[PDB]
Amino acid sequence: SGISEVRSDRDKFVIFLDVKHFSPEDLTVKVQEDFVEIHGKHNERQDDHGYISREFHRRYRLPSNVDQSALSCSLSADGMLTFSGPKIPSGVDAGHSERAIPVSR
Amino acid sequence: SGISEVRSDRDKFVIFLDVKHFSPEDLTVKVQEDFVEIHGKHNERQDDHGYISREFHRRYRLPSNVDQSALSCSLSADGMLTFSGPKIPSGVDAGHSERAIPVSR
Ligand SMILES: [Zn+2]
Ligand SMILES: [Zn+2]
Repeated sequence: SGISEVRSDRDKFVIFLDVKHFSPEDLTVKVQEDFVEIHGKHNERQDDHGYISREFHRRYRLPSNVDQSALSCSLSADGMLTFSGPKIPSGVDAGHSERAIPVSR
Repeated sequence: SGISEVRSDRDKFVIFLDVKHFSPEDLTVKVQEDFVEIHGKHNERQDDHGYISREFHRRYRLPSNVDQSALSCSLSADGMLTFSGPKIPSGVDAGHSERAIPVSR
């Protein structure tokens, strides 16, 4: 869905960002103040002592019910960055059919 | 597969233990020295000032490649206890097609 697609549904929050002109090592992702801050900078030599630098920053609001301890981010072979996090479950019927048993370590 | 079924495959380790005569609060699960230690004790009044206590302990070896930080345990409506943990992935082709990007917090 173009350069940037942000989907937020009952179970998860996902950002898809096209960064095809970048290398994986050029990207940083940082979460602060309920924002996702994504940066990239990529430099290339061009003919006759030229060069090009491409750079971006994208700030996205993180939904308040995303679990910030379960965030993940990956870059696909074709240069799509996916950032995602699960939403914290509704407590309705928590433990109704199956019940969690604590595992002590 | 009877009282106790232990399955260990490429991706996970799972114990299924029938504890139908127990209540959820009667069970404890503790991991120590690469063992899972499961205990239950359940007491019931019976007629004419009688009572019955049922108790068990089951120790299971945890495979060395299970991720002990990702263990889970649940009790089903019909009284089956499931303990499971994922195995740590093989590193072969880690990041080959899609690459993890660190999320700094
Ligand atoms: Zn390049
Ligand atoms: Zn009972």
